[PDB]
Amino acid sequence: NPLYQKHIISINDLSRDDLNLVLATAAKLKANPQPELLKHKVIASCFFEASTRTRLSFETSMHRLGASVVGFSDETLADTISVISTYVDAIVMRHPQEGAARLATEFSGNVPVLNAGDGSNQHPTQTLLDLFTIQETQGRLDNLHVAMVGDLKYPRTVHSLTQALAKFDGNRFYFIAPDALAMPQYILDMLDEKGIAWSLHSSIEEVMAEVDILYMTRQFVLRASDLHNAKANMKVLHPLPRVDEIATDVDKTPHAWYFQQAGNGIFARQALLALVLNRDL
Amino acid sequence: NPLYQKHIISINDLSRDDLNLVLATAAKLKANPQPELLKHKVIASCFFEASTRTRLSFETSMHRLGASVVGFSDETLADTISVISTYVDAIVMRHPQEGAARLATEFSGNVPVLNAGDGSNQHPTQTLLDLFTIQETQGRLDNLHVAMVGDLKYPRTVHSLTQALAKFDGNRFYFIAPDALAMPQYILDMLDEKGIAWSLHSSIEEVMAEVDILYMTRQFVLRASDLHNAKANMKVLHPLPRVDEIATDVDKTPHAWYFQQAGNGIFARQALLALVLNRDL
Amino acid sequence: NPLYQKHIISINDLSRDDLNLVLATAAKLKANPQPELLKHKVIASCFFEASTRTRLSFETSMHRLGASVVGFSDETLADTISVISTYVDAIVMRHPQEGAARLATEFSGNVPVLNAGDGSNQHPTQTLLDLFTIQETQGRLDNLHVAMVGDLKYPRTVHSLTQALAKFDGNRFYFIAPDALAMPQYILDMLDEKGIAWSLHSSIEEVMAEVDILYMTRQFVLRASDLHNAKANMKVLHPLPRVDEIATDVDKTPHAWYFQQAGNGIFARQALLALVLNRDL
Repeated sequence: NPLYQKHIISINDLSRDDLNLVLATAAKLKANPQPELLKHKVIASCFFEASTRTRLSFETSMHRLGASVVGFSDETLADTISVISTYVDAIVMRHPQEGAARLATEFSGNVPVLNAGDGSNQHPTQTLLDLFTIQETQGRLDNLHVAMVGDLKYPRTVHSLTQALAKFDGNRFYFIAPDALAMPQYILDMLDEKGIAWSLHSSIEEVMAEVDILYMTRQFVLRASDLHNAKANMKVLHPLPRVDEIATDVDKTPHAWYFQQAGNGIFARQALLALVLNRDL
Repeated sequence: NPLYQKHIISINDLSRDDLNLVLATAAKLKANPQPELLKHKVIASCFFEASTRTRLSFETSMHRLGASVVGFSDETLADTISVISTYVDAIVMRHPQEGAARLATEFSGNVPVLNAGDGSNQHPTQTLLDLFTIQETQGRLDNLHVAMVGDLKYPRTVHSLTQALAKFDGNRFYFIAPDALAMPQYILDMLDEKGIAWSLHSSIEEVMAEVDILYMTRQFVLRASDLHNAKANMKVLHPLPRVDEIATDVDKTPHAWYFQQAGNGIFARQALLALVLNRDL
Repeated sequence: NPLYQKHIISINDLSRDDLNLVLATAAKLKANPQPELLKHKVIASCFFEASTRTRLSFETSMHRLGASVVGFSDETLADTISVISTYVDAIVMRHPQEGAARLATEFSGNVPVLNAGDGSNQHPTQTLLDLFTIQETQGRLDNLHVAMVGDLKYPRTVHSLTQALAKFDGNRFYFIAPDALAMPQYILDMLDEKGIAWSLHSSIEEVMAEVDILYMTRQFVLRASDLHNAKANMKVLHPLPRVDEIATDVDKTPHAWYFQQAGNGIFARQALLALVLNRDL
């Protein structure tokens, strides 16, 4: 385990075999729970910025491993972290300002900080549950067709997911975005200087028949109507919440997988906690 | 156990032997606690509408059975329930809108929802602790005199309690209410088409000497002064909170039982949880 | 154990050997944790007045002893305590009004109340962690030089700490305060009618070379610059939060001990809980 007592601010600061080990740990915890693994551990859920579904999933992941939780669903932040790091074995925090988790690392001492949302920048466990659901549904993170639909400019979870998928071989991307919203040039360059296929589009039915994963973000409104030529294995993903970015008539379909996607966050965060605060596996 | 993995929205959707089994389970848990019964269970306390005494009693009931709690004391509600039902083993929820728990049932999947307050309509565990305290104080839920004083029009817990008491034999009711407030006609008809005694009144001392239970609701202000001709077994009940509906000079008396009544909610909710998420007893 | 099932409103209602037993229990729990000591115990963290660092430390102390926590980080208070005392084994409460904990004692029955902040008056566990850190750093609570700098008029934790230190022998105090702020006359009289040394001052470097403990409160701004003639064992203490009462350039120094001080609150509150809800040690 390379992650024992590691801070986790950015998923991009991670190797591909690190991702594979995290996903394997998550699958092992999904198969047979280990509810006393993190017994006698006390973790802080410090949601400076409220996020009740992220917080509920994180705390349920902690409780599945028999840990205890203290925190707040809400002086400098430096002093707050300096004090809290003397109570707990780990700090899980969400903060409305960018770089706040990396700042917390400098005063947390021998206590690892896990980023649950750092401004609207890093949110690694969301990308981890995304990758875990992709691997869980397709059995592989290699040789896959990944359509990404919506606002691909601002939500950096999309960029983190693309960078994680590029660390595996054989994938082809499809970017559906108006124009003002579009995958920034640096990820296109990251795929070019790594030799990976990708193509912009205007609508979803343009390549509906070819996609393995359809990842949507928060005009381009999806409907079950538009899933006639879908591959049987195809899965629809959404980090949530949704309104009518995905109309409710898609929930009934076999491709609707955003609720199972959100449920897999339990195992992503469970595996991350287990890797950080435990050596043996 | 007929209640294993059952939703509990309304107490009226329950047989009399169901009530007897719940009360027996509550008495058994009151006698010798079983603190590992619901070990490895994770329950959501989703108080969309704040209710800290109901929530504290519910969560203490969960912790008495060794369970773990995640939630919020506070996108559609449908998506919220759809996501949360993938984290937890049961959902205990209070919501300010009527029918919200029944709505949550349609997306909770294999996860039972327990209504902790659904608008100002159903609140089954309050009626359950009421019945449990009546059975605990009088040793029987049959052949009893039940005075019900105050606003008997709007709080539907009164109607649920009357319907539950009518499922047992031999009771006589006394309804003390101004005029604009009065037990709605449908419960009077429920008692008529079941042959049960009941009588309206204007004051409490009119039949103070005859009552076994004096249940008060939220001009008709009670005082210890008015308890001279009380039966020795008589018990005063109030779902709480009170102000001077019950003056403080009654707290000292042996008939004051609303605090023990509220304390019995621990065992009512403990028994309900044990019945839902466990088969063997 | 004289404290079994005792209310703890004021630290001044305590003997010196009581303090020594509490500190010994805290050191024993710091040495080898006893995480199942208060198993099957349920405690209420009733923070009527929000105090997230006091609350987080209290709840972490509860969880270190394997207890479970219910409460609120926020009808009369009398009825609230009367109801809550039927759920839980102990009540830890902070309330914005003076004497609220002593009031809660009158309705808590066989449930001990532990004061986590009673108005801006009593806050015994803060004084307990102060004494524990002094004993931990100097190895003794006797024959020590204690400088107390800042507003020594209003924060009654300073008065409680001075009264606790006066219950031991051989200490000399130094009071640094503007003029409008100054240690009230009654503590000066408490030291006079007990024969203990103390001296007022105008600045810190006046007796910087002689002090064992430098306790600061919430013009008199400290800097690392002013620690050249410090004793090697000297420790800087602050109940927190701080702004520039202690400039950040002191954090690096070996005398900075306010974060370790706050961390010792875990063990102070752990020991208090263990003493109250347990007989054997």
